[PDB]
Amino acid sequence: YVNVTVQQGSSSVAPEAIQNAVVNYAQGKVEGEEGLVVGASLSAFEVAGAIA
Amino acid sequence: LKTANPFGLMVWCIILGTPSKGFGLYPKNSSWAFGRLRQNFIYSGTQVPP
Repeated sequence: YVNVTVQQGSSSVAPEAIQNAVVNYAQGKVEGEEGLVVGASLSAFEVAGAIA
Repeated sequence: LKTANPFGLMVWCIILGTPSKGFGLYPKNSSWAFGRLRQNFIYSGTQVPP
């Protein structure tokens, strides 16, 4: 379970887009990130890095 | 003057810098819960007249 607080800035983004990006980071489409493998802790810092 | 593509409209928005998620984009099938029939799982008169 994750709680995220965010300000729009100057270009609005649909929440579902961010949610999809995060949940696919869970499987990790991007290179260099294995994902949530067995025995892998998760931190809000890594989620924020994936978003960034 | 004739742009109908939502992709082109979003590109225009990126050009001008305006935020985009305040606008309805498209009536196409890409919107959630759309289909050619889409008569199932809805109140089709057997449950409620809509």
